[PDB]
Amino acid sequence: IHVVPKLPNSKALLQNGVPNILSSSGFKTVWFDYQRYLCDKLTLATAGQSLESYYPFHILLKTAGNPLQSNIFNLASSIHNNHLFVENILPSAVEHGTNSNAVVKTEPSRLFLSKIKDSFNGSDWEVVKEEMIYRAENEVLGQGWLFLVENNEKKLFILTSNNNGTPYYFPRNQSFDLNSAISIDEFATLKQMKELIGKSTKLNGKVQDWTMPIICVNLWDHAYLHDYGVGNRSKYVKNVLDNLNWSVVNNRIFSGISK
Amino acid sequence: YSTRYALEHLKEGAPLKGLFSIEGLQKAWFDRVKYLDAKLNDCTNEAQQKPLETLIHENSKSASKKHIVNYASSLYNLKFSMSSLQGCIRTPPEECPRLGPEALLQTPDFNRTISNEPLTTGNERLQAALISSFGSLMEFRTLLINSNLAISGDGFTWLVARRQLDKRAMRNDMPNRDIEYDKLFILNTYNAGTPFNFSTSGVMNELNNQYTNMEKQRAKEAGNLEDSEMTAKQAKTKFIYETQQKGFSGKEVSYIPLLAIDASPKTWLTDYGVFGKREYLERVWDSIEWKIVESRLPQRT
Amino acid sequence: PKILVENEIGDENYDWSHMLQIGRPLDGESVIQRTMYLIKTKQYGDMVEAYDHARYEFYALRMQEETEQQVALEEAEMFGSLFGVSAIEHGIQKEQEVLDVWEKKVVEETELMAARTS
Amino acid sequence: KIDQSLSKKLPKGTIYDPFDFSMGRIHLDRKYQDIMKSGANPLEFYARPRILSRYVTSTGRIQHRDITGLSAKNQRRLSKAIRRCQAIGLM
Amino acid sequence: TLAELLGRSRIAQVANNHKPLTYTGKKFHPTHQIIETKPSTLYRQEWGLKSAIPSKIKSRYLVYNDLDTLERITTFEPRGGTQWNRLRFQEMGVPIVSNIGRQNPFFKKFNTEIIGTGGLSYSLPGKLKVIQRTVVPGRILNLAAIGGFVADVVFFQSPPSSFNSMGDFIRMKTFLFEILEASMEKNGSVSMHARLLE
Amino acid sequence: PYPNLIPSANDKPYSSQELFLRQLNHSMRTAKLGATISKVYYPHKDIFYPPLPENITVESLMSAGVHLGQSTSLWRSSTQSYIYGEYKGIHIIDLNQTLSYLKRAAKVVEGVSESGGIILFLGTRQGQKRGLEEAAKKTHGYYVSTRWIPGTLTNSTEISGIWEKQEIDSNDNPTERALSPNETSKQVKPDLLVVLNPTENRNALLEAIKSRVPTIAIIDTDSEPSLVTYPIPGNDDSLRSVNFLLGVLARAGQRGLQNRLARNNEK
Repeated sequence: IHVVPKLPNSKALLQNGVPNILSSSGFKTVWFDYQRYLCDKLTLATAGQSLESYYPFHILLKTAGNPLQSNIFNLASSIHNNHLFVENILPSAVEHGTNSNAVVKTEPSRLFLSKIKDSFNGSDWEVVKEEMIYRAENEVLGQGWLFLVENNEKKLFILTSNNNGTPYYFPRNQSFDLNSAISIDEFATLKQMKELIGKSTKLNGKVQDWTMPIICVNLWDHAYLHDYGVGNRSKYVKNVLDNLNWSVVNNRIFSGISK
Repeated sequence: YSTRYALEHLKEGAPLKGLFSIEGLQKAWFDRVKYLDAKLNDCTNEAQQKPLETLIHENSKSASKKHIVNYASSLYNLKFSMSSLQGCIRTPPEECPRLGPEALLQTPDFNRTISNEPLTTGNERLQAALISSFGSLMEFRTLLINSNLAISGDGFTWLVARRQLDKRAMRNDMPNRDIEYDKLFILNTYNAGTPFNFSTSGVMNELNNQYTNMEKQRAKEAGNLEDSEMTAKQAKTKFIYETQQKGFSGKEVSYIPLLAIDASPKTWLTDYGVFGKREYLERVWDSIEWKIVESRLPQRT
Repeated sequence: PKILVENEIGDENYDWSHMLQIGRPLDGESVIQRTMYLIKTKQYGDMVEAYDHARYEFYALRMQEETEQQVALEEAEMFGSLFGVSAIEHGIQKEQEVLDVWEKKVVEETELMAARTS
Repeated sequence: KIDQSLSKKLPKGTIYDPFDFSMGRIHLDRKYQDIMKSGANPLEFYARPRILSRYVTSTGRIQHRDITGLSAKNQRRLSKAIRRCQAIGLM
Repeated sequence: TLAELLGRSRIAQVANNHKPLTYTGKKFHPTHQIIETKPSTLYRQEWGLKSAIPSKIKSRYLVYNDLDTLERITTFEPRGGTQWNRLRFQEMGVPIVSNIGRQNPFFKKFNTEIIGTGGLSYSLPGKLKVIQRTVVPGRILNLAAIGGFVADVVFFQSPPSSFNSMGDFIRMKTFLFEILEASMEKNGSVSMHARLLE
Repeated sequence: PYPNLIPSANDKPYSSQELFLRQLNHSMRTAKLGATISKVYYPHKDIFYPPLPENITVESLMSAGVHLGQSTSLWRSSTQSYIYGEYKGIHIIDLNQTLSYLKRAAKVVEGVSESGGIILFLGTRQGQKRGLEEAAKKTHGYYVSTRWIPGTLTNSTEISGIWEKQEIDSNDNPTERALSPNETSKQVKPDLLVVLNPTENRNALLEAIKSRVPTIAIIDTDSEPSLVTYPIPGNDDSLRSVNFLLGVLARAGQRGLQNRLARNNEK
């Protein structure tokens, strides 16, 4: 079986919560119910199936082809996306010093400053904050998430993650709204993708795209409809985008070397 | 922005017959319409007079209507879905517990007693139609809730008749030709729903031949030279020898909406805890105002 | 596919009034362990009747799963999803691969007989 | 056009497999290629020279229990019926 | 209890069956249950059988009849792969009339005869994926094996040139077929019809 | 830990020599904390984190396959006392006894290890090359994975005098002192020869009996429960089983090794 991961100092969250973002409530209809519902739904799908011994994130990637497994895959990605989402929306206050952390949160990290500068052509990250809201509002018709995404092109770009798309596997990002007719130009990208992947896995290799996601903002009903409301979908994104613990984002960029 | 897109049975400040909480319908309809009809006005003014169908049927995929189409389809479906209801006779629900294992309880109905039925609502002929078009209303009842359970985002399960009385009737000038269905089928509409047929070639060849007719011009210098469709020779058949046909027979794909059901968190999350979709649909099937569907039922050959 | 490999059988106390359990996947084995309640608790009567009651219980879970399976794709298919190979694709590639061998093989067999008989 | 010994023709009813579509498979099959056998007193057919005509090498010869493969009793009674039929005019 | 433990053993969850591992007989329904193993166990060379499966086996799916036998070996064929055919039935998306489903969709003390779809289908017969199905490609036998299931090829007009084009490689060639439909004869055999698009 | 690294540069597209290090950081750090598979056995386990002798249970054995026996056609009748019944033509072992047998077995190793014991785990079926090596890794014992050179124990001062001997202290610290020709030229007898596939290693079992050396093995429904000091009913075939049993003995050994390396600290 899998185990919904305990949140840092959920002790507060149980009745308290993430300053500004949410008090208790929220995660009650997300981490402590929604997450479990599908975490179990997967654990129930994984039953009797190798897909389980491995973390669902591994499965998320594994369940790429054989679309007949998408059911499990979509849920799987949601499982993965949500924790990434919680991490972004994680208060993750620092400990020690006894006295409650003075939240000297390192804002856009030094590296992040340059990352966006190149990502959006000499533009400010905070500028992107609302640009992001613009994109999300005009890249979703129902459920989904928001996702800053670093690429092998070190353009730390942002992807139009939808419902529960794969923030990594380009062939399954779920960006084009097949429901909403798309301009022939997006179809050009579709044509490319048909060809691009058609030959990548052609030698047993799903496009090895290191499209690593960075900042996740759930756009599922639970994300906004649960509490903030309907027209507040964007408004909910507002406070979230207003402040994001950077400790995680600081460690979401291949910034240094190792072995 | 007038309550034209509404029926009094859907009342403001009304906990939709328990099914929805006092503000449940606000958060699944009234407050939803707020932003919804707002964007509709932002999109255009024909909304004041022309129904959503107009803008929608105005264009399969307008480069501009893109966003407009979404707002249009949503409210249209809301109407088709909310209208066929009548309020299940149960008190406002509690937080369906850690279901999943707690769910799948009783018997996901498969051959175990049907409840609110066309028969129970004196919709006898349609009751037979449903048996004849879905194994048996039991087998029909089975798929409905399940299909909606399948949804993982904002989507709507639908029941139709896909009338195929005969090709050529509008040019034959048959205004009194109340569409005459041949069978009854189920289809779903997510984010923004369209008849169905995965609009196979509805948008396929139209975007497809687009890039491919260009393929020859795309090679601006000449045309990739002798080497022709090649990897796309059999692939141009993507629709040419296939989806062109997959467009259903010979260009006559049309569906007849009768019973439709939303599968958006907003509709169930409200009172049906975090996963009561099934209980939501349970109350739903037990809240279907059939008469409207029999009223929504065209005659058959 | 069934998970015959038994995991720490110790932590497996399972409430079997329902034909589903966390960890244990869906299988005919679940149906069997289910009929036991209906014959132990005696919710139903004899073994034959008991099993059937759960047999229809199983079918439902399987019926819903079948729709769920298609929904993933259909929906994902209608939501920015590209697929490198499908069930039909393995069904053709591997098959066409095999044809490589057979075609070459008959190149010797049929022909060798012409010389073997001419 | 092609020779028989090289082309399986699984009936549609069956389940064809990628290997199944191979020569190996053909060879494999070859390798692994009766009211009396059912349980009727084979002797009772002491006359009916028609039934006994079956398990016969077509040379007035009965078969070793490598072909007939009938039950010891069934085969011995079948053999006795054949021998008795020789006495009973017909066959 | 020792037995209680065994009564729930995965080994016993799998029923016994001594049906030949070659079964030259025409095959319609599967003969044994495939044993799935996580890649981990495969490297650990563990399969849960009485004896470890030889490294020569590199599949993750095998079928076993005898945990172990006099020959001091386990009788297993690593060619258990029905996982593909049935899944392809889902890849084909077509329902079975299943005679008449009185009350229960499959209807029927013991349902030995007319078992039903036979776990080949658990979906509502009617759905809109039908949109003219999805012309699934099949290998024309002359009959056409579609997704491991032979379906009699039908066409508006007989196209000899199409057969001549593939010559003797008619089965080697795969043509998309708008499956007309399939049915499960009480002997658990699926009979279907193809749509040669030629 | 990457000396051969040329951080691409500025415009250079992510160097595919270090792109991987990003996935490495993407692992040990973020990895997959969102959803984590739990309550699941992994072939990785047992050989590394094994049950302490007292923590064992019938279910743990049944899970690890320490029960399935040989066929009801190859049974050395010499174990109607350790057999629990027949199933699917297999003789299931009375694990209740297996537990008592494993309990005692483990005890011998710990006690032996607490006495400078020279354990030499022996196994030859394929796969044990690691489980065994790692087993002796913990108890500072010795191991043999291939076939047992017939004569190792009895004909020692011939088969095994080429190999060298190290003077170890009570904390197993190489004394780093010279061992005289004759001194290093004699017999290094094992004080507890564990066997993991008795069925086909008798040459060692018989030799040890005639070498006055205690043995500990994993008898099956075929091996003879007599050629060994402490028979442990189990399943010789599958390696998860053997690795479970070996594991238990291994940790029993480790605890003793620990307790022994602790008395030395007192002074």
